[PDB]
Amino acid sequence: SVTVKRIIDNTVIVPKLPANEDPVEYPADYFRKSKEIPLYINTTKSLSDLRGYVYQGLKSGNVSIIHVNSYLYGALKDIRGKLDKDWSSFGINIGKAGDTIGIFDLVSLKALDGVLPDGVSDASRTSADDKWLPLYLLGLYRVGRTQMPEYRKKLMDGLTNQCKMINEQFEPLVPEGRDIFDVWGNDSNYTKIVAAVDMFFHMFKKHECASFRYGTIVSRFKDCAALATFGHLCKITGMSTEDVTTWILNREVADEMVQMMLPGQEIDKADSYMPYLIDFGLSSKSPYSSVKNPAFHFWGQLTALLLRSTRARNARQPDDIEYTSLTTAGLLYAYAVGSSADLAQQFCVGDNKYTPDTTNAPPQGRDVVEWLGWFEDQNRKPTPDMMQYAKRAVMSLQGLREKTIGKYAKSEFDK
Amino acid sequence: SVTVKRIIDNTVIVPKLPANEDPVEYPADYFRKSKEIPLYINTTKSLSDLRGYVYQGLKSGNVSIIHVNSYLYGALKDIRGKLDKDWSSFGINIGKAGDTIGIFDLVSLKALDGVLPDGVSDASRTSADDKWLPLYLLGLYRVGRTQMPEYRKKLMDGLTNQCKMINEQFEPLVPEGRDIFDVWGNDSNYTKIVAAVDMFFHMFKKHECASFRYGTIVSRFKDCAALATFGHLCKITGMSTEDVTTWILNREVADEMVQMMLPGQEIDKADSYMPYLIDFGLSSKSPYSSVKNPAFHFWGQLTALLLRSTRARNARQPDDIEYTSLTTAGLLYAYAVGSSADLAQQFCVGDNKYTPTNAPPQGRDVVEWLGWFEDQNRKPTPDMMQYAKRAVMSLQGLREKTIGKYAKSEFDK
Amino acid sequence: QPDDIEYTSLTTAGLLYAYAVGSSADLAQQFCVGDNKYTPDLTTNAPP
Repeated sequence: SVTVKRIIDNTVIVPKLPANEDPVEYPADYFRKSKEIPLYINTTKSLSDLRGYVYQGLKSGNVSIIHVNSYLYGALKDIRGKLDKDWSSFGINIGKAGDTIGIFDLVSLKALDGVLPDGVSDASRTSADDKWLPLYLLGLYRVGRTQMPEYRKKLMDGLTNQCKMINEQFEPLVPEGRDIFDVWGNDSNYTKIVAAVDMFFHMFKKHECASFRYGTIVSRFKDCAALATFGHLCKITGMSTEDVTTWILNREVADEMVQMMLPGQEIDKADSYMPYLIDFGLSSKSPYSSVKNPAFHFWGQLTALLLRSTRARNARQPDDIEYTSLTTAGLLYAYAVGSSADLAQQFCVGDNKYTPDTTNAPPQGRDVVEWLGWFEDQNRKPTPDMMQYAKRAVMSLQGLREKTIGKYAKSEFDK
Repeated sequence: SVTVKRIIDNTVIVPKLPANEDPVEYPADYFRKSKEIPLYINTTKSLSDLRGYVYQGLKSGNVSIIHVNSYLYGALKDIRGKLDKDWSSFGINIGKAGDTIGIFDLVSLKALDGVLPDGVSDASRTSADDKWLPLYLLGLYRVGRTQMPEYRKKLMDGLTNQCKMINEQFEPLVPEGRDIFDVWGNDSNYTKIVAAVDMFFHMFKKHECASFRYGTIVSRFKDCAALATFGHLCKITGMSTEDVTTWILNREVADEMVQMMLPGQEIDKADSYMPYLIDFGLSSKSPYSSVKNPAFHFWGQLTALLLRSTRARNARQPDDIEYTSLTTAGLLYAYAVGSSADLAQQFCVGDNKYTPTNAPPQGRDVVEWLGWFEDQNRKPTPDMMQYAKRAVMSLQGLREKTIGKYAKSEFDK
Repeated sequence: QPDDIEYTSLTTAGLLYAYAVGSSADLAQQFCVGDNKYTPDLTTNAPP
């Protein structure tokens, strides 16, 4: 496929397309250059004054992100954390034996010197600090991650969660639409703070202030949707990771799987930095995102949907992928899973069932080789029975949004 | 077919139709004439006064493009640019080793004479230079490239991104209708500035000020849609560029492909001047546009649509092309792709599967499918028609003069 | 639609022309990798 020639005059043409770099960056290949994650907390002046600063700035206005970062660092300086065993990730050792480490046992440094109001603000606020205020500041990130009218349904939960022995009220009053607090999303240090909180309370689940997670939790495995869909597919098919891996039937999905399964990334590790590669600034292009795993994402989510997944209903449909081939492959996989029920006796009273007791018929189990041979014998085209199965699977799905794989599947198999 | 004669009296008639000039202009044949791109910045006096100039001009319905160009030049003095390797394009050497080159290392010159207001304007605004003002000025360019109520859905991008670490808000006067900032597109120097910024930050993605892309990115590969559709077709079929090339079945599509694939244009190079041939004034008629490649555009987008493409739904339908022949070719191609699934085992546990009348061929080879089409007396089968039917039916709200509307009207009846 | 012309005759002629063009697609391989399509090959009533 090197030389292509126009035949009418016997000339050579060179087909070529614009380049696309934007390469993925692995978390492991980041600590190989630097050994620390810099968290720049600019103004470390007066913890009590920052409380009033942020309180008055949030009540309608433009509250500085530097102020809230300094306040969060000051208020979340609880060095509470008895280590159960050892804690090490990507070579960086953050804990041994029974250490009493804290949330900010990650690198901290000092930036700039610029501040706004100068000095002691309003000594109007009382303690009540580490009780709710940080929870609010961190939940605004979770509220900022969206854009549809879910924001006013997700900010209600927030105000209801700050009543844990506190019971206060609200603060700002202007709609979202990415204008007010959404600037915090693009701040490296703010996202670093949220990721540190989430990781710390992921280790110390039984800690009093683990409630702070319900708002920072959207940071864990951020831009790692493809990995979550792989796990979801394993759960939905009930097959092992190795069998599901063997059921990949398209070259590009195999490429994306190999890319996601790079061996030295600690993706299966319990408490690692990997889930926060984006917010900690470890990577600029997530290798586990759905944007970098389009074929795999589409294939897996479609297969899951054919197996009655409720998450797949609203999954986005990527662009620039082999729709026809991916859909036929997923159809074969889903039909194989949905025709070969597991079904085996588990308990008995001394009375067990042993299972050793027409032509165009689907293979016995869930083996890739037999089903591939059966598809070969089926002129490489889906049978009426699998097509009717897909129809039964997609029909009676109400209210599907546009550009989702659910609408795609219903339009494809329900006519 | 040289001589044609009326047979009733044996006289010679010479059929001829009006000419069509507008030949394509390649980026290479621009550096074949000149070796530089001149960026004319007329006035070079007072950066702070330009700051106040642009603010006061923006709060009202009047502001000179020359003033905003000069302000952009002054405020975008980012000479920050540690070169990783070398940077050379179309013979022009723009960087070697580890040089710290800048944005305007694309030649600058000084223009004419006229300026508007008096020296010191309003000294009200300060330190608003390298934070947001250029971002706003540059995003207004992408906002002007439109005519339907997409602009008021596109200005949200501006106010929402100019509030990021800056936090500003409203400022325009009249909504749209080709009146306010949509004129800036017609200034050669402004478009040159936008293209230079986009190219610079396409090289230096990890730069402090990469956000400036949110308005100039619409300049990259401007009027190069046909290349994008070729790439999209490769992505949708999963085929190589060579196989997709081999599936071209019409003379005019082959001509347009040959024209688009001219070898010395650096179209596949990472950081070239080619993607900005229009805004840099390298070409006045892009050889990679869809208007100059109508047949190819129609064929590729139609095939993509039959292959479940979501963007192809809204592709414009060109005029003055062989609709019927192109449609038969696209139908054959899409039917080949959609009936012959890839499907091959990728992983194993030491246990692999070896895979070796008037029925569709086995694979995706052009020769076999053409032979099968010959065996079908060159007309699409009922099964191919039903495939197209299933593909086009259940298509919602498609606008007029798009290839989606054409395909649904053609195959759903 | 002009007036004072042979609507029936002109329409039958145009129908024949358009049907000929639209039923006989051009369709011929243009590029290859050394592998071209050889076109060798209803004899009674059937469109040419």
